[PDB]
Amino acid sequence: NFMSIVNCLMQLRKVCNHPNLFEVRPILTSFVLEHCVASDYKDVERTLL
Amino acid sequence: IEGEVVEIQIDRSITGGHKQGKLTIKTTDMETIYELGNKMIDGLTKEKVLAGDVISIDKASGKITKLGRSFAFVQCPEGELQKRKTVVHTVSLHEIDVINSRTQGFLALFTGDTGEIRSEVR
Amino acid sequence: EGPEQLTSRNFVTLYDFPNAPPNLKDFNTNLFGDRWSYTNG
Amino acid sequence: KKMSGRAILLAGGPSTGKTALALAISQELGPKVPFCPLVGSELYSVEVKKTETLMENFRRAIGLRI
Amino acid sequence: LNDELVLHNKDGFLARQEFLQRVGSAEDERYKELRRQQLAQQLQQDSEAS
Amino acid sequence: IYIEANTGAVKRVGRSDAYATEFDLETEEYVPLPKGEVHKKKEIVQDVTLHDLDVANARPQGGQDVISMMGQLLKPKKTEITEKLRQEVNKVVAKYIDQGVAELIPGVLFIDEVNMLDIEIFTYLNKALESN
Amino acid sequence: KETKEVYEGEVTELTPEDAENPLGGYGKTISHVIVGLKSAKGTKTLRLDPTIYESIQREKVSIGDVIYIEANTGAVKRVRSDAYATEFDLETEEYVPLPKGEVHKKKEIVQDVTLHDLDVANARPQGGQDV
Amino acid sequence: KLNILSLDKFKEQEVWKKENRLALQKRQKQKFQPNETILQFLSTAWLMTP
Amino acid sequence: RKIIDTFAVLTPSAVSLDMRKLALGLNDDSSVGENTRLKVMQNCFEVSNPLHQLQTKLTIAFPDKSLLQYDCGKLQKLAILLQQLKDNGHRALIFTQMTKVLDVLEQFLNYHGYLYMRLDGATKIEDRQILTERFNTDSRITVFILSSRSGGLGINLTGADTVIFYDSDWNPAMDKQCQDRCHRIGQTRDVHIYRFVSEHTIESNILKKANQKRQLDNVVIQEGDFT
Ligand SMILES: Nc1ncnc2c1ncn2[C@@H]1O[C@H](COP(=O)(O)OP(=O)(O)O)[C@@H](O)[C@H]1O
Ligand SMILES: [Mg+2]
Ligand SMILES: [Mg+2]
Repeated sequence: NFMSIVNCLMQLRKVCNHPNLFEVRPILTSFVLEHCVASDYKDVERTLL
Repeated sequence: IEGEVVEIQIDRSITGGHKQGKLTIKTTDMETIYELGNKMIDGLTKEKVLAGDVISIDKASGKITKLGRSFAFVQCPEGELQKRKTVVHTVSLHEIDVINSRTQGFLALFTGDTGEIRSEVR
Repeated sequence: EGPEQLTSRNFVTLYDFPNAPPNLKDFNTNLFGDRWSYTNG
Repeated sequence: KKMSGRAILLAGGPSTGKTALALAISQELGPKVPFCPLVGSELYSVEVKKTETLMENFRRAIGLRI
Repeated sequence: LNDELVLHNKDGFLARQEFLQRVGSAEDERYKELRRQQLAQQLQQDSEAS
Repeated sequence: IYIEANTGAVKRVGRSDAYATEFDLETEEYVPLPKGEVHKKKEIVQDVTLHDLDVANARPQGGQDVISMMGQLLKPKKTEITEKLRQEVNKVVAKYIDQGVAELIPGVLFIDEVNMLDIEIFTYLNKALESN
Repeated sequence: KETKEVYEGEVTELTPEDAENPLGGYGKTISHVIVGLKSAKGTKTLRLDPTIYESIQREKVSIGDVIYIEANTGAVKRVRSDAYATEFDLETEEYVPLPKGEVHKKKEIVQDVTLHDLDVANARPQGGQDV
Repeated sequence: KLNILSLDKFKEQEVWKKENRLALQKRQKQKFQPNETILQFLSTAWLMTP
Repeated sequence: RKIIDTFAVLTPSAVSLDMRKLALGLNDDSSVGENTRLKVMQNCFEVSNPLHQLQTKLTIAFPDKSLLQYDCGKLQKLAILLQQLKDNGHRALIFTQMTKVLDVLEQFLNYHGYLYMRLDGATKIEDRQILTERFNTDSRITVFILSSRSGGLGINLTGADTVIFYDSDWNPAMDKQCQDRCHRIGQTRDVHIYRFVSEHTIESNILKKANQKRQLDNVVIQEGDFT
């Protein structure tokens, strides 16, 4: 659309503060893939035994 | 904080869950009293601390260090009651690699039982 | 001043002792036991 | 990001830049794209078969941004 | 400092922002489609009822 | 303290600064109260590899629970992964990318000194190259 | 190879010694504990630092059965006795005879270990219910 | 006279605020009372020789 | 403990719940006995764990604390200057243009154990007046951080002898108004003014503009007592 003063403004922000105003160093933690496969075969196992 | 123990008062409440402690510790120039919380008392009681002892205390770790009994062969500690110092921990890169491989991998630092650490760890 | 083998003191609080020195009381209890204490008389 | 399983090899005498070429390819691709380097001797593991290790590296080669 | 800067910008910081905004647009479009289909179902049911 | 809802990870940040006068030589460190509301939500774009989320359910690295610790200690050696796990991983990843939540970036596998490979590995690589 | 000083024998009596409190207070203050020990041909009473009291308390020392204490490190080890063995009708508590000779004892203990034993003991774990 | 008195009351209420915040800071929470009316044991170590 | 605290960093890239519990067969539905599962979990909970700290360190990692000072170019110089100034018994007023900077300073100031206070446009008028009155007296409070607009106009701060310009604001009129909030009448000591400008950056160019307009007034105002 148009953007010409925001460049200078956020450049000023980066020169002034530096490592913030977008993101910080985060607290690292594992991904939480959650679909799993145990419940898929639990019914089959219970039927089998 | 290093010095020679001058006094120690300790109060145990029988069938009670909390204890009240206080000690008086001096150097050749300073002499000050402190009162202790909960873990300080047990930390001081596992290694018997008496009034003729020289003691050094690390605030961060709360580690007891006995430098000797002055009387009842070590000169009295001098200078300020507290001091600062620097300690260097040196370790091999292989040891850092082993530590983060598995939760039990620390034991492998001595038993030597570690198998095929995954590449992403390195 | 470095004589003897050091000195330490002990005390009981507060100003009351229900039955003898309480430490010595429990020492006497564990000398023979609760049932043994009951049957001692 | 269309093809799959394309296989090229670069052949030449020693001290001709093959490993240098591979490293340059990896560096030009960028840190976003995963790049798994390996030598032929790594596939001879102890607790798993060689084919399983090769398939493990194959799975390690591609990435997913979520 | 040219080469490491070029590499890290090839990774880039705004690229993550563009990815996040793409995901946002995707799920917003999915929500809009769900809204439109539910409204169409309600309208057809209402017309059938009357 | 600092609890994470997604993984259940718990970490005690430390004693609050309010009780900063309880022992003259108190060993415990003190931390000011955290700012903002107690519940916060964040969006992250963390990358992964297919082998990572394959070994995620192939063998766990759980965390602070004693039961999980002993379960992950029960088996200390890696093992061959069945193709069924790979197929389930592929299905889950396909569902994720279809839902407009993730994207796939193929990579490169570099093998220096291929002459060290034997005939069996060459045959298996020949078979595995004709995959999807 | 190392030496140890031991006071081992049959307890004759044990008693705290009340004394004036070092600081301002209203209550009994124990400054010493008197323990009497009798063994074959020997007898001796000793005054000891009262702080060792818990060592008796944890050891369930009782009176007149057994005792065996180290000299410098403090603490007490409870090693009943043949003097009261036949006194009871039946009891599941072991009895040891009167220790021989003077209560005070000098003991020199020497042992040999190969370095491989030290390495294997350092590497291998020990304990009870730990994971 | 009234306005000078008002300035004096401003001074007295600011010193009131100062003493109030001093008392609030010094009040603290040193009131655990981990003693009660029960049997308590006291151990002290000292070396007296007069 | 110290080594395992310092050198344990890495965490798993992906984890799958309902798999740790399923590994031991202890879940809501399993082939093991309903009550047999209870005995073993009770026993395990009674069992102590000496490796717990390693488990905590290998599951969630915090991104240190000191690096906040490290990761900004201006913050290191600010910390050095503040330490030098405090060791000589001085007080300072910091000025800035963005509110989001203020809290960035605050967690920095709390990191160094400094006594400080703030004044911006979101403070109640009475609170503002009592804050400036308290800062005028007293000496333990070391630094006063003010927004360049709410506090940049007429204000009677005298206690501080140093002014810090964390960022520049275009025209120099506001800069001169800000820098004269300390040395006006009652300043009995020399007022030192520092301005933080990053080399080879856009900021310098902006600063350049300001200085010209400054000397502009120096060749405009010539009034006073006419001859
Ligand atoms: N075009 C080149 N420019 C600069 N250095 C090169 C070039 N080609 C090869 N080299 C150098 O030759 C060496 C051998 O390269 P490498 O590919 O690692 O082994 P080889 O060429 O024997 O396979 C490398 O250290 C590399 O720096
Ligand atoms: Mg080569
Ligand atoms: Mg004015």
